[PDB]
Amino acid sequence: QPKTFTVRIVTMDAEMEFNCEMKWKGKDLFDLVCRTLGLRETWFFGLQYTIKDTVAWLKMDKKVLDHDVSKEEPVTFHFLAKFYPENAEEELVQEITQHLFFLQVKKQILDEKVYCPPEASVLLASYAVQAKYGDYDPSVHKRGFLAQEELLPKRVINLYQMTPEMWEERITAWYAEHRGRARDEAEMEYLKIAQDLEMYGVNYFTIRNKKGTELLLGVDALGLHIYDPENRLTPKISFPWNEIRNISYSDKEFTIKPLDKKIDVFKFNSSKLRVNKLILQLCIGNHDLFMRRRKADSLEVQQMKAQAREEKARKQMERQRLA
Repeated sequence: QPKTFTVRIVTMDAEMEFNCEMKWKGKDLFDLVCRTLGLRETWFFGLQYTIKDTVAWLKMDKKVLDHDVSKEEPVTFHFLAKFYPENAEEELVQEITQHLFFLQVKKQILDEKVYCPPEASVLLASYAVQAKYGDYDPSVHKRGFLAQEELLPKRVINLYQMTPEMWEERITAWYAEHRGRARDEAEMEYLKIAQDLEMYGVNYFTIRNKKGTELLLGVDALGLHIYDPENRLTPKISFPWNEIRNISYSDKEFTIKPLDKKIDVFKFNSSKLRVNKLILQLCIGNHDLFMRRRKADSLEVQQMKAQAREEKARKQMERQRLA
């Protein structure tokens, strides 16, 4: 007989309970979760618990129990995108994948984790209700239907010169134009707009230089960024993954070694053995996807993009040759 314990897996819309074996590893669990979800573009996600201070990602090598995760049943893990694509419309094939990104980012926008200007958030909110509510209908969708709904982040609505349900018009004006858009199509549209945001998909970290000046570290799909803590939108310097050769780390200091030794050598301190772990994990991660993007698609990927090419034209031929 196989002995086991229970776990809860929360997604941006679901919550699952599972029977993870005692001696099971991070990978074993993860995969179980990816399968029941029907998600195969796994490389973007990972499961995450949280102590209270530094947060963590389930390691595919260690036993799920060995991770210093709160052991009270049901053990909780949040299924989330750890990595972000440089171009969603080209890198997210599965609607499932797209969906999980759509909802996650939406929350990041709404809770103001990622800065979004007024006009944009309005456009965004307009795509969100097209996915949720479907095509517009002046009759069914009477004024006020978007009263209390959490559509724009709390900062733009507090842009005083405009009133609560006035915003409802601004959004309803766009939504009207979205007629004919599929739930998943509207979600992708939301993403296109989102990719472009200055704070989109960037991991922020607190680090300081060898002289003691407080800076900000940015780890993302594009490279390694050094920011002025008073400006999260625009980096002072940027180190693309293809421009860097190596990233050493001794004691408590990272030392970005750029290729072209004729250029430079940057360095910075940060002390928290866990964050410094996160930073590293994230580095190799973004480093490979970045590289894989540049190169030819793996059979695993090229097959997916094909399935989509065939199950799109299919829906298209059986729609025309059926009317």
